[PDB]
Amino acid sequence: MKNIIRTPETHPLTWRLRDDKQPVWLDEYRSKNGYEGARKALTGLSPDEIVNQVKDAGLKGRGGAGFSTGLKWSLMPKDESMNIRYLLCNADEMEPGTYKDRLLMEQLPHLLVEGMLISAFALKAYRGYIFLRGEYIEAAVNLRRAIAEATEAGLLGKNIMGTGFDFELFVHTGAGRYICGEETALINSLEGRRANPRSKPPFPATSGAWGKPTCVNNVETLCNVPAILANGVEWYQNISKSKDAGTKLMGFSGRVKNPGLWELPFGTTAREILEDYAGGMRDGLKFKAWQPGGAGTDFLTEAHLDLPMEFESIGKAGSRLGTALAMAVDHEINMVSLVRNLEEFFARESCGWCTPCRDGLPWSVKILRALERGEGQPGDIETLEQLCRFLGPGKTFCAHAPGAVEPLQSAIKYFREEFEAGIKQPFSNTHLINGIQPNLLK
Amino acid sequence: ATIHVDGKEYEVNGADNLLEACLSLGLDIPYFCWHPALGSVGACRQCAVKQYQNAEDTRGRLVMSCMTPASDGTFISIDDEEAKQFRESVVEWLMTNHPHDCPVCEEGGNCHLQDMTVMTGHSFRRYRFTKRTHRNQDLGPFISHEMNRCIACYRCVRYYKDYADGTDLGVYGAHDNVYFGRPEDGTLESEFSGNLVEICPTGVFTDKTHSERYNRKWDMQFAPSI
Amino acid sequence: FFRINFSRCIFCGLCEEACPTTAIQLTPDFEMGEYKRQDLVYEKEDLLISGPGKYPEYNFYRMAGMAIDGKDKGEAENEAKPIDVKSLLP
Amino acid sequence: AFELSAAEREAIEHEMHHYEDPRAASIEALKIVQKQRGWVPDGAIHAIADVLGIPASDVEGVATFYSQIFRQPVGRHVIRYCDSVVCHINGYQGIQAALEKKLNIKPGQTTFDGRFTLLPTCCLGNCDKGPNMMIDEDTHAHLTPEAIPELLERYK
Ligand SMILES: NC(=O)C1=CN([C@@H]2O[C@H](COP(=O)(O)OP(=O)(O)OC[C@H]3O[C@@H](n4cnc5c(N)ncnc54)[C@H](O)[C@@H]3O)[C@@H](O)[C@H]2O)C=CC1
Ligand SMILES: Cc1cc2nc3c(=O)[nH]c(=O)nc-3n(C[C@H](O)[C@H](O)[C@H](O)COP(=O)(O)O)c2cc1C
Ligand code: SF4
Ligand code: SF4
Ligand code: SF4
Ligand code: SF4
Ligand code: FES
Ligand code: FES
Repeated sequence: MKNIIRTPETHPLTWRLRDDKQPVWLDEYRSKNGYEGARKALTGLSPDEIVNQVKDAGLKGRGGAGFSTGLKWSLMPKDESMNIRYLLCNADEMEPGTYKDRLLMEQLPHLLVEGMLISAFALKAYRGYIFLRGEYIEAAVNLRRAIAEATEAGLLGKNIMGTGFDFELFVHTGAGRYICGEETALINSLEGRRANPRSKPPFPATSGAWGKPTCVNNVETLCNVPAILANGVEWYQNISKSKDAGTKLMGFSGRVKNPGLWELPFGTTAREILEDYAGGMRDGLKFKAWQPGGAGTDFLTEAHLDLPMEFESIGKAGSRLGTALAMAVDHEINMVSLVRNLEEFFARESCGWCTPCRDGLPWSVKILRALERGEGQPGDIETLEQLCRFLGPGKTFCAHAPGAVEPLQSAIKYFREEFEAGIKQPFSNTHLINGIQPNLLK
Repeated sequence: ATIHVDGKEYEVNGADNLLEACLSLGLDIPYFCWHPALGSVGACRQCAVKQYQNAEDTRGRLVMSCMTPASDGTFISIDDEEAKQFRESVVEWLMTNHPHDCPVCEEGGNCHLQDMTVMTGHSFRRYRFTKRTHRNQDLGPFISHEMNRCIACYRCVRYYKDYADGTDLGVYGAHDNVYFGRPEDGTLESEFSGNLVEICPTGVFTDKTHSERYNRKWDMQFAPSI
Repeated sequence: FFRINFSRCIFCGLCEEACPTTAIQLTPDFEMGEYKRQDLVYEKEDLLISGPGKYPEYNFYRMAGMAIDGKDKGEAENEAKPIDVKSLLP
Repeated sequence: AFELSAAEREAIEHEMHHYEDPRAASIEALKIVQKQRGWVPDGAIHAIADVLGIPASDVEGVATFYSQIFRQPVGRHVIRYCDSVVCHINGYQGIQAALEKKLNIKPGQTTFDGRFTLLPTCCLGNCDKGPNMMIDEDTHAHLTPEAIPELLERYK
């Protein structure tokens, strides 16, 4: 649909985007009601009032899990002797199928800077880091320029707007691992270590970066913050009649007519996104599957296309909303090859810490390669199902491996015939030894 | 604290984890990454038990006993079928890449990986693909290095670095090519590097001085000495 | 060295069953009578024959990951080549 | 054999000012050395360790953990084609075949003249414009196998 009207009331995140796809700098941002929410926060609201305001707005985590942001902010310690607090922006965004944070940071960097300013004032966080992936070169340039402009305009640094609040914002560019987006592994990479995740509890709100209170939030959550504090809680609760408040960047990608990204309210069905916004599938292509929220979510069928894009509805269907950036799979795509590609990514992006991911994802990769070459053997599908069961939530140290086995689960559940078509050889892992008669098991 | 393991009531220390509490009670739970002196990290995922919410709970949930406090009124099962299957699966995943080395390995008959392989009851290989391999380093006159036999339990680095404060041993690489050794060949500089040969549950780090005149642990005549 | 006290051995075959390389083998020969019992202690020069015996093709070192002459790392059966930790590939 | 240049040392120390602990500048120190010299050689591990005050084992562990810190010599330009699932649907395999047939190298290899090294990367966060490539700092989207022999000849 070309006729998209981006009013500031209905499109808080994208109404000040430019038609020539150019970044909005400080003069244009402040012309379009920029840093008004930051001014209201810093000059007329206590940090606890801002935390409760975000909690009452119902801002959920836009990184994929949907944890409540006000609840995460309220879990910082009430001890006044801890004042070395850190606010981290997870600008990693390494999930295959996810490109929303790239748009947000490339074209609206001051929105992210303002959201970090408001959130850092609410959390009493003296320092802030944007943990940005190393491949977003233009995002790094735009974010550093926006931080320099906000520093020269007095919006960052010492004594911001005369309030006495000190906030320093850094941009830390990454060195390319998918596990660096997991928040405790993000904290470990921020400290110059290998990016292994950490066991929770303790959560980073009490013991995070360098043992201090730390809050890790996605780019899009912090970008939702300034509109909440500039327009109010009631406005944020009165733009969607769904249990997930506010707007979300959703989009369809992969062999559709118009792959892209649009800001939509929660409860928008996947079918209307795919048809009205993405334009439907391309010419001579038949829709066969879709992933709702990136490479770590379960595949869904055509019958699930009428589901509203919410956490509860997609969760009730045997998947999860994720990043809400769906990927469409046409009939010309073989599911065994697609899942082999997915598991190859997931197995080589293991951090190596815990046994089931590190040593059973490569086993799934090798089974899928055998099925893709037609050299599958009996027991391979059962081994894949056992791998799916035993890499679920709680069995592995972090959540990388359950997300890895979600597409394998759903592809075996729905498109099992391709997987059974992979099996063509009799089972064997023993060669014959000459003087020894084998134990012929039944 | 009061715990219930397989319906049997035990009195434990509530400040302990379930793995050390259950090993102190004489129960057997397989484990690799945990050590009594190094603490619990939850790496190897071997020590899984099934925790129930109360006595009138039947579903339960697989938890790591080394990362779970043995708090009052705990209900766990070691002999649960799903827990036993998971522990056998963890041994199987470690066995997929493990070299066919037991006869020519100085750890044989004295190897914790052998013991936990047998204890889970895993004796059938259904993995048919290739094993990853590794080059070995020269670690000096005392310690022999065989990185093929590693199970990435992280005991060596946690001991040598977080306990003994040695600087020249670490973990390198990534996903399933994780390497445990020095950054280059040379003598291990810690005065307490020799404890690796007992800290390492496999035959990666072995006593080179013993390896010169090797014999198995059953062939040894021991005495308590100072 | 490798010695066997044949004055003690009961020819039960438990060693050959226990051998993981098929090195030790009980063979169809029974004429082992001796004049002195000390001559029933057979050293390695009395046991090591010049062929494979009853198992003609098994080579344990083709299976072992431990490297010897003629077989470096990655050349055993079902073994991938050693990927160096400094490799450019992810 | 290896000695850190003056500008590298000032950049590393300026990065060390940004953090509570100097260990947190290890990734950026490795990236600074890599930007100056194409890759991180063997002596740079010990040099960065001496500057930062952390063991060389920690520096080597960090350098070998991260995929974009190169511990082997690369070419003058690093081609990084996307390997992930949306570019798989959009046909990255044709792009990889075109790159292989032009450069006569496998992925992970460097051409004999040291001009290009070919690498599969993970998802470049550009999935709606796939398939995607990254030559040294430039992201090229909407790739076709016929546009490779023109894209590669503007990187001398
Ligand atoms: N590129 C991306 O955006 C990617 C996103 N993901 C998302 O990651 C999600 C799973 O990640 P997790 O970190 O395991 O999420 P989670 O559900 O464990 O928690 C998410 C957030 O809530 C906090 N939290 C959760 N329970 C808490 C509690 N009881 N007390 C205090 N804080 C608590 C965590 O600290 C974290 O900040 C998936 O839903 C997936 O969509 C996964 C891969 C890549
Ligand atoms: C393996 C893994 C990778 C993740 N990668 C990212 C990421 O790249 N960006 C992100 O915002 N969250 C990522 N997450 C989710 C974070 O753990 C965390 O939930 C989020 O970054 C911050 O929470 P929020 O949604 O409230 O902002 C990842 C989680 C896992 C398990
Ligand atoms: S599941 Fe385990 S090995 Fe895999 S990325 Fe998480 S902690 Fe690392
Ligand atoms: S480390 Fe243990 S299991 Fe591995 S070869 Fe040696 S004795 Fe066998
Ligand atoms: S070398 Fe030994 S102690 Fe270290 S991770 Fe491997 S098995 Fe564990
Ligand atoms: S085990 Fe071998 S050497 Fe010992 S009594 Fe039996 S056959 Fe003789
Ligand atoms: S002993 Fe508990 S996970 Fe390793
Ligand atoms: S899948 Fe290639 S850019 Fe995301």
